Amino acid sequence: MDVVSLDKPFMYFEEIDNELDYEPESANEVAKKLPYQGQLKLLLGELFFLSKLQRHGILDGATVVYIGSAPGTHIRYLRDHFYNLGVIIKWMLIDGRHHDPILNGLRDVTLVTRFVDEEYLRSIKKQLHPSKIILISDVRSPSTADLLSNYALQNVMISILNPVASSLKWRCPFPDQWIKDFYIPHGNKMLQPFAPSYSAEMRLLSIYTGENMRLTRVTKSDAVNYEKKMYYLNKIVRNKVVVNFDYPNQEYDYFHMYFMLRTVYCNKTFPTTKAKVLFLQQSIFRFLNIP
Amino acid sequence: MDVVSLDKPFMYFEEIDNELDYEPESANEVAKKLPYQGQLKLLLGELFFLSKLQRHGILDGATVVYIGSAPGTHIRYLRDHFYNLGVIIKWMLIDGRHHDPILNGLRDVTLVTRFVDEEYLRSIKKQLHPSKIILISDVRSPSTADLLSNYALQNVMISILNPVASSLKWRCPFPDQWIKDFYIPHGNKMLQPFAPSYSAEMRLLSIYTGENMRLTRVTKSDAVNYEKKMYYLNKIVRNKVVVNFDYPNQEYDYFHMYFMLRTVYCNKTFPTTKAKVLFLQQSIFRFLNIP
Ligand SMILES: Nc1ncnc2c1ncn2[C@@H]1O[C@H](CSCC[C@H](N)C(=O)O)[C@@H](O)[C@H]1O
Ligand SMILES: Nc1ncnc2c1ncn2[C@@H]1O[C@H](CSCC[C@H](N)C(=O)O)[C@@H](O)[C@H]1O
Repeated sequence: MDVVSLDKPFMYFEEIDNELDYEPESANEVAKKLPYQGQLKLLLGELFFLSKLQRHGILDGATVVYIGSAPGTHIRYLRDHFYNLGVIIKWMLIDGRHHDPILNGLRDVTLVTRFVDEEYLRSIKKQLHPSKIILISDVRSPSTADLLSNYALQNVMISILNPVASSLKWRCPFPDQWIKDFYIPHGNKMLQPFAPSYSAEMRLLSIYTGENMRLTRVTKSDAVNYEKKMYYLNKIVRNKVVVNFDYPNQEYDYFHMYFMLRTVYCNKTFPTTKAKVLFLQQSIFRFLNIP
Repeated sequence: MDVVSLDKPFMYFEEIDNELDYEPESANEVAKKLPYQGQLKLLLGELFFLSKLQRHGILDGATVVYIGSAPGTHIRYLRDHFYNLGVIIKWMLIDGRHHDPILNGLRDVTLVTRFVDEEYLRSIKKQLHPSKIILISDVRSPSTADLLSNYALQNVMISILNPVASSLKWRCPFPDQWIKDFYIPHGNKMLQPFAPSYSAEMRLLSIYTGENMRLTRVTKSDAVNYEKKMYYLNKIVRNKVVVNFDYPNQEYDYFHMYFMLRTVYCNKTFPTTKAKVLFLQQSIFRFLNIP
């Protein structure tokens, strides 16, 4: 068995302290081990992000504009969680695909069947006015050409919507398929437990102070680094059994999940962080129908 | 006579401490009092900007990419000034219009007859590589639609060229002709002596540290402010005779010119800042054929 003792898990990209040459043979390995693992991946990251905003006092009273939300099954859990905590939030879920019917019938959640373009963003901005906007983007087109186009749309989302905070899908194109250098908003590169086995995707979390917008250039050399750091994390780290982690499941991803979940606010009072987390995890898995 | 005593002049937009309701009748007033005043305006601002870069040690060894350079008569003075100071610089002047023949025959200056588009910027970036680039933009299309398009081109200039510093033409569209909010690079809003009588134009000076690019949103309310602060500066301030300014010319613009020129480096040693400035001004006016 592949055992190890860890203090904490890697929460952000910058923490990854080692790298490995990407082995293309990894692409043929099993990408997922849990049913609805993708909803789980999204749920934890977004619970993590939104709890932070709550902590900074910027969630309550906001309208969460989630673009690329469908099916959005896990979103029903997020909505219930904050709704039950007394946080006042309006959700606007926009995708050209259809949402899970469990999202219907909630006055606080508006489902829109539209593929957004810059012009549409302008109209919803004029229509949301003057509410404070929290943007979450998970739009998906593959090619580096597709990615760049997505990143370009996401930056137009921030410039038109002018949100107070944002969570953006972020996977750097592969160096061997480099097309051109580009800019992404500055933010924390949140790592994702339960991402596919060899995924290099993270979520870019940003909070917007002032009227400034800070971007950061991404070059092919950055792309080489992303590839090697993420390959190391996936191949080595995520394959560790954290034996000094006293928890029903000691696999790295649960250890990593524990650290995100410990930051979540509950109404119920618990005697230990461990009890809260077990509770939140049980709750999350039951909701998603994960054994 | 309209007299006053001033400590220093307003060097940056942010210093303007008062405002006036823009009077549209000002548009019918004499825009210029000196021959070749526009070359003078550009020369001082660019001498000011480039001297700063020299002071920060980032001029020497750079390639100055000046887009919207034609005719560029005053540019010959700038080139000679740094060339004679021993600073090593290559100039690349690009405009679809023709340059003043005084710019020909200098190995350190390349004249290009091309209207730049994003693609061309990409090719000159690949061709300048790996030199450090200093961008100066003075491109001109009028309409707010024209302006926005210019500002959009200028931001693509910075993103593709990825310069170490930049001077950009910057005049905020009028609030009554607002089309949409937009982003300009963050920088110092350098005020311009000898600008037309009621011009609201300034130069955006920026130095790029790290791989980050900071932008700033400009709204209609910002546009209202720009209009009133600049109107106050033009109507009131620029019309003052700074009587406690002991100089052959005490008009505000010469007082303002003095402060930019005092920052310029000369080979000749002078006993007072006043002697250096008189010298630089005499020199500049002789070069431009201004009496
Ligand atoms: N312009 C656009 N506007 C809206 N959604 C878009 C988009 N382009 C692609 N997408 C959407 O991006 C999605 C990526 S899959 C998103 C999964 C979703 N976040 C979840 O919680 O289940 C797809 O549903 C796709 O239709
Ligand atoms: N895409 C573009 N590329 C190059 N120059 C451009 C441009 N669009 C407009 N311009 C140029 O912008 C100029 C504005 S006038 C510039 C004056 C010049 N800076 C001087 O020192 O004399 C015009 O010569 C015009 O042809």
